[PDB]
Amino acid sequence: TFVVHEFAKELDATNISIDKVVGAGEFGEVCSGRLKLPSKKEISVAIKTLKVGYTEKQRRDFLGEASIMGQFDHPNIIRLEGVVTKSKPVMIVTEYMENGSLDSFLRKHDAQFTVIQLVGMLRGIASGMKYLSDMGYVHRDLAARNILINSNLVCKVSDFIRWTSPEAIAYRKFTSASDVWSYGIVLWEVMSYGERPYWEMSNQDVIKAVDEGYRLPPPMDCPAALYQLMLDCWQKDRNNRPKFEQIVSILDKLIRNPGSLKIITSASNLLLD
Repeated sequence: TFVVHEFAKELDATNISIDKVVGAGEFGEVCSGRLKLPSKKEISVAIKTLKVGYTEKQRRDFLGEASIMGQFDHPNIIRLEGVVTKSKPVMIVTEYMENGSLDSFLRKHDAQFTVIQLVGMLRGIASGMKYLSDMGYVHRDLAARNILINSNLVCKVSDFIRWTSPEAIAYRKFTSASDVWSYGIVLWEVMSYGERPYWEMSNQDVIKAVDEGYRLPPPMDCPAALYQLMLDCWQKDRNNRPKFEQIVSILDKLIRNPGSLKIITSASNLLLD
């Protein structure tokens, strides 16, 4: 069950080296480097720093991420290596993911992966979400931009209206079933190679169209089984959406029977139901 020092290792800064500054982040700089583990193994890591002259609120909000991430240990959830708090700048050190955010990565590779490669990505995301939901953690911001992808194309959940379920928009009813709605949107994003859900529709229209029963259309050459899975994730009644365990099983069956993916749906305009 989901509930800083309790869930995060205090790293010795002598074991951390920086070799690339990526850019600015919400609370400070973002870079990558190397971490020397206690066993002397050396690994690549992502490193995030807290800005000089931080406020106490900023420190709390920044480190709060580690207090959440550190509770999870799963191959499809970004791993927290630890934090540095006893020296400044304060740091969060996480799993290095060579290929960055999934949405941006897919946009660079439009139509260049096999369907089975895409399904593997999606199965990883679903497995990570099955564990988060098993822990009682509702992510609330599941989106391809918050999925990271490594050198072997393994996708992992990160970040601890377009993606939000209708009931969560209407009255802040956030549950694991609203995360399943979001997963359906991620499924569409992946099969669309990182197209923006609902493009640049007015937010009021995204809300109204979805409420009226309109859904994102099938991505080009989308397997029928995968578009149906999207529609299932987007059931108006949250009790009728699949659980994450069911999503993982559905995708595992498609991987086991790749021929099933050859059945292509029939089917920038939304489709009613």
